[PDB]
Amino acid sequence: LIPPLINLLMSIEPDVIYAGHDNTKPDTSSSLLTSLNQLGERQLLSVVKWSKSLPGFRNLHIDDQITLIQYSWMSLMVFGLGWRSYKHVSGQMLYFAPDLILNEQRMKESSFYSLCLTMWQIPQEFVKLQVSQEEFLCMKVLLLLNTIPLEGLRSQTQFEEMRSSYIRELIKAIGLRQKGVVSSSQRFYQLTKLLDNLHDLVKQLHLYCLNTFIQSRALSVEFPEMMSEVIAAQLPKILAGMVKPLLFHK
Ligand SMILES: CC#C[C@]1(O)CC[C@H]2[C@@H]3CCC4=CC(=O)CCC4=C3[C@@H](c3ccc(N(C)C)cc3)C[C@@]21C
Repeated sequence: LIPPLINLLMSIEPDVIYAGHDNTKPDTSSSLLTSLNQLGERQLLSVVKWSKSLPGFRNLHIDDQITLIQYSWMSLMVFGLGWRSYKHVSGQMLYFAPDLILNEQRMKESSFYSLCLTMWQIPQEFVKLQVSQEEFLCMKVLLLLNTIPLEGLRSQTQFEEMRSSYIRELIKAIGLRQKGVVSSSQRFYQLTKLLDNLHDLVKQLHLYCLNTFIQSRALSVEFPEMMSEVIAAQLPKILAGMVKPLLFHK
């Protein structure tokens, strides 16, 4: 049977979130980017709500909670994007939302095709590894807990304990299907290596995002309130490498 913490994690998953995109008009660079920003805002609010229900998180200092959300939102959103694409469209479209689905042809006409291909890697890897929902749910918590300040957190002890607890839960999630010590240990390496590899992909997304933000007036792209502050609050520092990415492997 499924371990209770994994069961809890499934129960607190956000519901389906819509972009509010107007699909009756043809795509433009500005319209797509704006819908993506609107969806991002909605997904951020959803991440905040999720975090409030996430066992352990509310007991970290409030400053730490804010920092970890500010550090991890891009990772959580692209990982989510990968999951939805894998589950709803067999990994073969980018499933941003039910009203914002980009098949490859739409990607090619997006104006940011290379960015789409970079993002599209994640669901193709989920297809390759056949990631289970239980593994996904645990890995997603670890992404929230995958970067800390250079000086550490205020609730560092509690953070280490919480992070270690979700790593132990990932190991149980793996043990649900992959039986055999060799397979299970290899599976842990592969899934944790995937999380390590996400740091680099996410850096490309952070740069694109920051450039788009700076040039938002010229490009006629709107950035909502919570998006503007999470970017204001940490993106340059993160891009500069003035934080500590946590790696599972050297
Ligand atoms: C085209 C394009 C583009 C981007 O600027 C770069 C990565 C995109 C990100 C991917 C991963 C991603 C997955 C989603 O499901 C929603 C949106 C999303 C984005 C976009 C985004 C926009 C604003 C925010 N805020 C308000 C915090 C969050 C995410 C658009 C992003 C950043």
